[PDB]
Amino acid sequence: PFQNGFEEMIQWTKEGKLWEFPINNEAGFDDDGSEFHEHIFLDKYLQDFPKQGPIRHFMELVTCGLSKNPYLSVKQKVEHIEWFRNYFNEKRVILKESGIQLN
Amino acid sequence: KNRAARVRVSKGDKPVTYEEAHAPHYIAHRKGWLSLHTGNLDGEDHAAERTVEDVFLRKFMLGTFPGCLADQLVLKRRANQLEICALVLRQLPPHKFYFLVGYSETLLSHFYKCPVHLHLQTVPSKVVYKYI
Amino acid sequence: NHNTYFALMGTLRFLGLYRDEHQDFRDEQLRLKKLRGKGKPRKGEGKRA
Amino acid sequence: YYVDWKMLRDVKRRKMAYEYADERLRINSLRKNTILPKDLQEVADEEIASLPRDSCPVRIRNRCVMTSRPRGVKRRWRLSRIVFRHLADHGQLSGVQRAMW
Amino acid sequence: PEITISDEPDTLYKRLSVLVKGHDKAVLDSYEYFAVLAAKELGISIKVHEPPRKIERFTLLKSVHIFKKHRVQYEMRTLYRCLELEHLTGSTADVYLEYIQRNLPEGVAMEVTKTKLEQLPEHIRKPIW
Amino acid sequence: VPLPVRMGYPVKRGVPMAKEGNLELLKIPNFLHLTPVAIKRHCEALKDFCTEWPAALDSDEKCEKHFPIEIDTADYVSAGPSIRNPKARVVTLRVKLSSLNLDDHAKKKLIKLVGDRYCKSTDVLTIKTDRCPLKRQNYDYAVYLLTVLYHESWKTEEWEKK
Amino acid sequence: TVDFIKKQIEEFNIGKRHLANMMGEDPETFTQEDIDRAIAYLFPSGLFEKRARPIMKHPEEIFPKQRAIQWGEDGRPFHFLFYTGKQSYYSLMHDTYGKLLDVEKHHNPIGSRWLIKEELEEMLVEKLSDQDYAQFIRLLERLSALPCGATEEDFVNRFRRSIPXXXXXXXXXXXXXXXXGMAFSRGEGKRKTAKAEVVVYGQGSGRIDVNGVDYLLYFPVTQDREQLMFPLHFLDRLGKHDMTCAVSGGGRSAQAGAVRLAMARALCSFVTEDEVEWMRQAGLLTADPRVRERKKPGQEGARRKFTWKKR
Amino acid sequence: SFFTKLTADELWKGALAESRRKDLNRGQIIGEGRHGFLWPGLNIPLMRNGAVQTIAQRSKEDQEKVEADMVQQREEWDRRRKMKVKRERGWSGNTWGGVSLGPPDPGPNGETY
RNA sequence: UAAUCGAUAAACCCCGAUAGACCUUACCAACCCUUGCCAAUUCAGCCUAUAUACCGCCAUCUUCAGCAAACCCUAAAAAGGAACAAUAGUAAGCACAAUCAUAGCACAUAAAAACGUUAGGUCAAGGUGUAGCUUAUGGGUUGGAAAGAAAUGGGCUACAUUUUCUACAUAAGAAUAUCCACCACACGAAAGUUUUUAUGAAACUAAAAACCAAAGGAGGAUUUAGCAGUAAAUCAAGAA
Ligand SMILES: [Mg+2]
Ligand SMILES: [Mg+2]
Ligand SMILES: [Mg+2]
Ligand SMILES: [Mg+2]
Ligand SMILES: [Mg+2]
Ligand SMILES: [Mg+2]
Ligand SMILES: [Mg+2]
Ligand SMILES: [Mg+2]
Ligand SMILES: [Mg+2]
Ligand SMILES: [Mg+2]
Ligand SMILES: [Mg+2]
Ligand SMILES: [Mg+2]
Ligand SMILES: [Mg+2]
Ligand SMILES: [Mg+2]
Ligand SMILES: [Mg+2]
Ligand SMILES: [Mg+2]
Ligand SMILES: [Mg+2]
Ligand SMILES: [Mg+2]
Ligand SMILES: [Mg+2]
Ligand SMILES: [Mg+2]
Ligand SMILES: [Mg+2]
Ligand SMILES: [Mg+2]
Ligand SMILES: [Mg+2]
Ligand SMILES: [Mg+2]
Ligand SMILES: [Mg+2]
Ligand SMILES: [Mg+2]
Ligand SMILES: [Mg+2]
Ligand SMILES: [Mg+2]
Ligand SMILES: [Mg+2]
Ligand SMILES: [Mg+2]
Ligand SMILES: [Mg+2]
Ligand SMILES: [Mg+2]
Ligand SMILES: [Mg+2]
Repeated sequence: PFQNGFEEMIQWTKEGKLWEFPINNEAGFDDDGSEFHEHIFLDKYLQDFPKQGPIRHFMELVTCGLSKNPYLSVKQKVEHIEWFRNYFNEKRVILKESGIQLN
Repeated sequence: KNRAARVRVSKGDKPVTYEEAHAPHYIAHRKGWLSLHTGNLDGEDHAAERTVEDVFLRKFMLGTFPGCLADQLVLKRRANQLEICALVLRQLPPHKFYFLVGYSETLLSHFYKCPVHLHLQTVPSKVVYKYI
Repeated sequence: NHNTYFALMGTLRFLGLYRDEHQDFRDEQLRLKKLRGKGKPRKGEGKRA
Repeated sequence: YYVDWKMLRDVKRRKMAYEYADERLRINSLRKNTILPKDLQEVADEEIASLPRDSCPVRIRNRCVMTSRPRGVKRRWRLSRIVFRHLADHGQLSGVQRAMW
Repeated sequence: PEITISDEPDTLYKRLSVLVKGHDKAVLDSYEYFAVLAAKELGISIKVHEPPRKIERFTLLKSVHIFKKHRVQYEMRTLYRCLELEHLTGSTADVYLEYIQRNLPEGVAMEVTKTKLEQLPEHIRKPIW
Repeated sequence: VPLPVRMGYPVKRGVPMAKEGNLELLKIPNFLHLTPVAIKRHCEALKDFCTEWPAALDSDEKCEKHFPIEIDTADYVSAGPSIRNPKARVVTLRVKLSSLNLDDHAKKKLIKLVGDRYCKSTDVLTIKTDRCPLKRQNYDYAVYLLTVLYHESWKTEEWEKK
Repeated sequence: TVDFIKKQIEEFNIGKRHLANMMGEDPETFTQEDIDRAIAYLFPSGLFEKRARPIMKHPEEIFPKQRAIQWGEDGRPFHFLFYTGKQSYYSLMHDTYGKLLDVEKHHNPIGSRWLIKEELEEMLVEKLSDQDYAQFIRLLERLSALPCGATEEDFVNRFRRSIPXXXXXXXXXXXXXXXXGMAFSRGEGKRKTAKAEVVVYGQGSGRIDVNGVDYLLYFPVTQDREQLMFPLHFLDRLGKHDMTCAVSGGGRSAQAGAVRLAMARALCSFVTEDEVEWMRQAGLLTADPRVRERKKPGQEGARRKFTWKKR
Repeated sequence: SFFTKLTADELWKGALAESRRKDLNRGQIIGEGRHGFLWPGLNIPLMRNGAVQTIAQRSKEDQEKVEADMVQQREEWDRRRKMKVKRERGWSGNTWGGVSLGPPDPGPNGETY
């Protein structure tokens, strides 16, 4: 049984139904244990790409975009890039045909 | 002629709750707010949710507790828990009252995924502010 | 989700707990409309006859 | 039951629009770029034109969630003026008072 | 009650700025009283002030169908109190704020800003590259 | 509750309604649990948790001479099922340049480098950080920026001589 | 209803103790002043109408007075004027007239007013009519009209009240600065979105500085400089005084006017007690109540309406 | 559509149209249901010879019977509303002349006729 | 037009819309689906007919002072019911008034403003009584609509010197409808043609430049608004 209201709240909180105090709004969200350099610095994923092409212009833009993006995990940011690798690599034809040789 | 949330003058015999006797322009002057939550303050989020939520708890309490509800139902939100106060008329035999207390708290808590606290204040007859 | 609220309170009506005055009004009225001899036609029957 | 058929339609357009969000985003990125070749952009053009257009964002219409009314909704409460007023005037809406000044 | 002491050099706060938003001025008055009375007992050395009130008004039509000559207008007022505390320890802040927040009334919100004291980062102290 | 209390707007009888079944006293948030006696007791129970403030720090001069950097960090509480508030991420650095080990060349290069985030009147270099989902992360990155700016301000290069 | 008053006063005192012991004060010196603070802190209602805010008060201030039992248990009424339906009134009347008669056989602007109608209604615990009130007061004039005895004067004193009247522009004592050892006065005017503060130094070169620049440059509109000139040209001090000025909000005329008010306020330390009433009658020290009027919805300009159509 | 529905009273105002009323509050007990559950605090007393009855479901036929009971209840009420026409005639039919109005009211003084 | 509805004396006419490219959408054109959202139901679903069946929200008299139970009187009562040196009226209630808000007064404005009236408005906010539809008056996909002979309501910008331009904040410099063959210029292009850009899957939409510079030279009968920080002029913000 509950001996007091304080008892009540206490059991709620151990249980996880009440909130922790004082509040930190990031409680319960660990964000994968990632750190800032695993968000901001995107060199890792640009290693496979033509280094002097307009492709670099574009993907440096996407880089900057995803570097500034709070609403995404690392795994999603990655997925975007890999989707672009897959995309550009799927069309070799159009790369060759536009007046630039692309790898 | 404003018909908003108002109760018309009868032959003068009609019983009226303090709330239903105080017209919309009176909110925050004499009458208070039936609900309380953070959501409508300047910098705040998710006001809408607490509104849907509130509405559904009005209908829910009116339906779970038939014929025994006295005055409109007073919701408070405090630090993720709901405190639902009700003025309830005495009709039911007390067993049934506690059955429905447990029933409500549990059911709601698992619906809104946050802990609910319920309070029944029992009253012999509807309070009469005017006429009668 | 509207289906959630609607269906949940619906079952909770027949489990005897919830009480819907609106659907009860609906009900009683529908009963009194079928009673006088106008109901809702068995699908496919109404027109061609 | 959602209150109207119009609502069903728009519920579905919300679910669609959440579904394809990233296809849209990704494809449109190339499409909106002056740095890329035009050749890429034409094909990509055909590509966003390809994906179901009930899944496009602008095809979404905020409604009053209770009452379904397509216009008159106040963004913050996702409510029609009539419903909003109705609530606020029993006092069921917190912190809203009839304004004098 | 269980207290533990860990060796690590607890965080200092130069200024702890606590804003309470509200609707009713009364609630914020009594809450000020409570906060100041809690702080006076915990030796916290605090000040309080009243920032300018915000009033947001907007307009709806007065009828269901058509009289656009006729409108209703609604308000929401947002009233402020700020408790500004000086020279707090880490734990001091954690407890005091815990006591504050736990007792926060239902009509009000609270916005905390801490300004934390850190000497210098390690790679900058006096190395140069 | 022992205390007789009448609230409500009166009828022309002149009687503010009684304390029983009074809806509008049931609306009022009550500070009852918070009656000053209770506070005194509470705070004496909390005294055990609170830890002492260092003596010398009484004056801002000593703070600055000892601790140069302020890290501004905000946190919000609003009632509802989610404790998620987006606004919390944001971190600020205030750092006084005069407290820094800078070369003449290094200082001037850092000013031009940083731009608006430097206040030339108050010497307060500010850094706001947003970009990352978690507060700790923004802290790390703001520290990173500080570090970097200092390391880069001392490095002379060709175009500098141009 | 008297049993209610007994009960209520008892419970009021019991709840009084109960209040003191929780609020932690000596139950003895507890006042209404303390009662208020107490409830106000316990049940904090933001509400505009102040009667609908929580109250614990002595039932006598809470409840209306009652008309006592008017007849014995035999049915027989106590007062002989009972059948008049207003005994309370006509008793005052009988007595008043009696006083008058005795005065006639015997005889051979302090801020004092007669009661309002509401105050006689409170004094007799009786609803009244205007005519009735008027009749009575008329009678009291008849009373004052004759030689005034001792009990005669006491009698009319019952129905006497006294009212305050206060007119002076509040005079700030000057302030002598420590730096030059010199006296200054600092005024604050406020007009129409624009506040100004003006420090006036008693020994001037005629220098007048505004927000850190000269007044000619800050008011290129001549009209404004005239407005500024008004108080000083009034008090003939034009060269004598040296003013520093800080003004913010609104547009130029509003600013010049705010400075007018602030200056004319800071000029009443260095003026004579007599010139003050002049500056009042010149209207220098009185604020301008005039401000913008809010547009009204369904209209144009708060006054201007959408063009109205007869057809 | 649960959101769309309303309170009973409102529905009867907007049914009746005064600018006869039957009540649905009559006959239904708490926990009463068509899916036929017996809830420990409502349908059934909280305890039997043995304590703390569990959550139980009646038969098909027990429910057919309780439903028959509510049906016959409604029939009973309708008959009771129709039987409500009875009168004593004063002179002729709808003429109120000569109709007994019933003894006058007791005055203030306790005087009774 | 193959192609919505509603409002339409005062009390319609930038009105429901604080808002239609697709969507919204109710419309027309073709195609398609029949326990066809839900836990269960000879059941769903209907922007189909009733606003002269209604609840809701309002308009209107109206910044008008009255409405109304409970009684009492009138050589009878359909109804009426006051005179203050008073002649039959008393009465709690709801209105007005009073207090609240516009951060202190005061005034001003805001709000409020019953009972009824106009069978005033709205079954397209939603909900309902009565009626109808049920392999369709239901539900989906794809396109398509919103053209001007006019006639009129309200706005915007003008018709210029109290003006126009540039600088600029409120002392400046130039332009200035007639010379005359200007290499046209004075006001006035919000309109169009062209090019961009914003949004968007889709420009038919908005903005900006370049061009072009038209009617207009202060307006018939008749009319609208405003009593002070108002009218008039000027600028900025928000709702969606
Ligand atoms: Mg009106
Ligand atoms: Mg849209
Ligand atoms: Mg104007
Ligand atoms: Mg007959
Ligand atoms: Mg029509
Ligand atoms: Mg019509
Ligand atoms: Mg009309
Ligand atoms: Mg108009
Ligand atoms: Mg369309
Ligand atoms: Mg249809
Ligand atoms: Mg018709
Ligand atoms: Mg009508
Ligand atoms: Mg109606
Ligand atoms: Mg009157
Ligand atoms: Mg009469
Ligand atoms: Mg006031
Ligand atoms: Mg007034
Ligand atoms: Mg008005
Ligand atoms: Mg009034
Ligand atoms: Mg009609
Ligand atoms: Mg008409
Ligand atoms: Mg309908
Ligand atoms: Mg129906
Ligand atoms: Mg179809
Ligand atoms: Mg279509
Ligand atoms: Mg014309
Ligand atoms: Mg004009
Ligand atoms: Mg000039
Ligand atoms: Mg143009
Ligand atoms: Mg031209
Ligand atoms: Mg011309
Ligand atoms: Mg005329
Ligand atoms: Mg918006």
